[PDB]
Amino acid sequence: GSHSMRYFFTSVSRPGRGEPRFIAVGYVDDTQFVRFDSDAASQRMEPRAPWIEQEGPEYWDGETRKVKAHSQTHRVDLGTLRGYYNQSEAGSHTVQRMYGCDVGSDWRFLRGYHQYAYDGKDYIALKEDLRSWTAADMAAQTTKHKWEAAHVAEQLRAYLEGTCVEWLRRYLENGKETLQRTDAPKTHMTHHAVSDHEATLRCWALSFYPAEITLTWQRDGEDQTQDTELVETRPAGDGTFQKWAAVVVPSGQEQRYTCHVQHEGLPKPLTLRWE
Amino acid sequence: LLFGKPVYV
Amino acid sequence: MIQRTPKIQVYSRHPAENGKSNFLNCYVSGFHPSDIEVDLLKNGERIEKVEHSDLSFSKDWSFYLLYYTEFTPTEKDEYACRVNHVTLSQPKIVKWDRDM
Amino acid sequence: GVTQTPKFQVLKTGQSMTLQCAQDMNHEYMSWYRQDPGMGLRLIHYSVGAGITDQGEVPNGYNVSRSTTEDFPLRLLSAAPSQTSVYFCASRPGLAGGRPEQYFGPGTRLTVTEDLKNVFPPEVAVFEPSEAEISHTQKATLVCLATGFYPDHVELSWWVNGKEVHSGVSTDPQPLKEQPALNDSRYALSSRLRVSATFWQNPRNHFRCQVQFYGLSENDEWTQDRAKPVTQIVSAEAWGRAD
Amino acid sequence: KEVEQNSGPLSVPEGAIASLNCTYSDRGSQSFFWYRQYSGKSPELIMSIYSNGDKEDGRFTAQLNKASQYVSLLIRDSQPSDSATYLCAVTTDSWGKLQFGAGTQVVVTPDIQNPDPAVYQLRDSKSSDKSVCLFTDFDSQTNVSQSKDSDVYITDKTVLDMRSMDFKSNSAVAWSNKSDFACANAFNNSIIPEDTFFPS
Repeated sequence: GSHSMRYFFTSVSRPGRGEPRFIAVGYVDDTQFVRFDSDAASQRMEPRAPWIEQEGPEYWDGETRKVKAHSQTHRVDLGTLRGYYNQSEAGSHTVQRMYGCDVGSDWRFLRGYHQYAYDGKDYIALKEDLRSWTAADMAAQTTKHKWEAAHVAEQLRAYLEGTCVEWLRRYLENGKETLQRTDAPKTHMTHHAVSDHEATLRCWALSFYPAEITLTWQRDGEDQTQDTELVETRPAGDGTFQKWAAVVVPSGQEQRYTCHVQHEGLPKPLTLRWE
Repeated sequence: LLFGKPVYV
Repeated sequence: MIQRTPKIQVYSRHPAENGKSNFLNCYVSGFHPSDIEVDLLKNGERIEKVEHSDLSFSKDWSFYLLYYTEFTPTEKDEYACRVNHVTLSQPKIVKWDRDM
Repeated sequence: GVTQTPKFQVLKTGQSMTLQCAQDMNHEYMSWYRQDPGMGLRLIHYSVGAGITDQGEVPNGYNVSRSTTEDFPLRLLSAAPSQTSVYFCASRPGLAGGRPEQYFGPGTRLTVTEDLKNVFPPEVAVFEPSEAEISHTQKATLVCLATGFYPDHVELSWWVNGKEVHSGVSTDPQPLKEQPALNDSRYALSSRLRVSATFWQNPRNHFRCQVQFYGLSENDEWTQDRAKPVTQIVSAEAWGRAD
Repeated sequence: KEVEQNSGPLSVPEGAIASLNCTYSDRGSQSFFWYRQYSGKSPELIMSIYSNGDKEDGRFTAQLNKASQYVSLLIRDSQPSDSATYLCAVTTDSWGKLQFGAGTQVVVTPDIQNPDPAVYQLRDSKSSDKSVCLFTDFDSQTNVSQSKDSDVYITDKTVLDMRSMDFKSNSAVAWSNKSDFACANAFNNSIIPEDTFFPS
């Protein structure tokens, strides 16, 4: 089906305390495969999935070299942005970049992205046509000019439509067993009363991959999501994910309160009634 | 595989 | 600048059974900035052998991070996650509840 | 773009020399290459930003620094005959902006010799069109012979009536060894200038072949009883024959 | 060999296609360049290619195939001023060495319509100690050969483009110091056409 590769980079300044912390992470769908952390032992790009370990030493040197180039740009960016916004040297600030590409079921290019943030809000972004930029404010307008004269969108479009998809396809065949598996959720339903006036009903989806899932509650046909407590999908730690949905329910209608589960590892979607 | 031309903001 | 408080979930990798080896998870997510102190506690005492995932972020640029330890749950042993962040006036203690 | 200095150099074994390289474009990444006939471009030293340098594949005998982003000098402390090459400075943005391309400097031909009494200026002669060529082709080829020079550091030009010409001229691409067996062999170069016969037969026009030599400087010392083979211009001429 | 190029030299006549090929070894290469270097000067950048497929600009078309690791340069409708050596250049990143091939030299032959090959004797203007034989107007298939011993200095064939009556001509010069040497005895060991004019 549809597949994606993203890289995520975070760089945080440490005023009075030397170089910024730099963390880069690579994913294919919801599966991590590479990391770099500037506080770690190796000082290299490191594998995080078994199917990427089979790359030879030139991959490992190149990626290490390039992630070092990235740390540097972000290092200088923290200094540059602090200048653009006239902030003091006393505070810590955060730079974030995310880039990558989506492919469809036939594995051809669908979409490419390259987003940049300062202090947790949008700074500059590559538009969907991979030709043009959205700048968040007047300070980011300076970067936009700088990158138009550096032909950055042209350089990124070449990567996002070529290299990025070429390399994702390589990862998806190398990682076939892992990356093209689909884990259906092991489902499960629990009752917890409070004081014999109400009852919480909790629907569970455990052990699923990929992370995308929909849980909806429903009072016999019409959906009851004006009561539902829905936690964030959380990692189990073994490559799979967990999520739960709950309604506070009067003592009698638990028969006619149904829980609806949607995940792509299921052929037909699941219905859960309390029994 | 990472992008090869990151450029300063 | 953006500040966001972390959401915290304490839970186990597999369904809990006393005397059976498992993993205890503390998932912190939705936070900004990334500076965060997280510890797993057993009966008040700090656990040393805790691993964490590499720092990543979601669509809204907020960070998430999993902290984990191998453990063997019993009836009497209490487990918790202790979290500190700029957005908190004192640190947060969230106790492990097995039905969650 | 990239400028480098000087264009030509003679040194004896042991002398020191610096090659300048300057760059206009805020490029972080500058590099030094040597080019040789047997083995293309070879990287000597490089630098991915101010303050900061590291070695290429042939760093030996070469010494480099980078206190400013604009400049990247390459120093030889003690010259050896194996450092006889064409050297190219190059620069490239790195992490900086502008066009994502590497550009080259125009080059320095350097020759290193054991004895600098090997340095000789060229002898220059203009030969005159064959009357058999004039009668058969209606065209008149003048050839010029620059002979006897070392090192091969010349620029040849033709100047009819006082202004330099381009349209008739075929110059040789590279000079030729007169004794192609010795390390310090002297060189020769030939050029052609073809005008029509009804322009050569005009007695008013003066044809001049001009060879520029790069040799010793003012501050080099000369003990031989020859004439000191400095940088100079050597010319030969012919007038249009009234026939 | 990190970057491998096409052998050389390449003779093509004016008007024809010069096709250049290049091979690299690093899978993770992301940037591909063609440089042009005329003899005695510096490499000049002429094409950049970044994506698979063709990139046309003027008379140059580049082609890149990253699966077979192949970079290509076509020169449509060649001219004598395309005569140069052409360098292929490949890199992976911001900080990676730009890897140069050894270059392929392209020689663009002038069309001469109807050649009359001829060896003419030249005497000097002032007072030189030799003479010269000029072999001129000859065929583009005609190769001149090497020096005889350490006496007979023979130059390579070169092209002049008289911007006059649109005349192009190949020429080469041989000379010797001592005169046990005529124009007949200058190109004895050279593949010279049998209808070559020998006047004196």
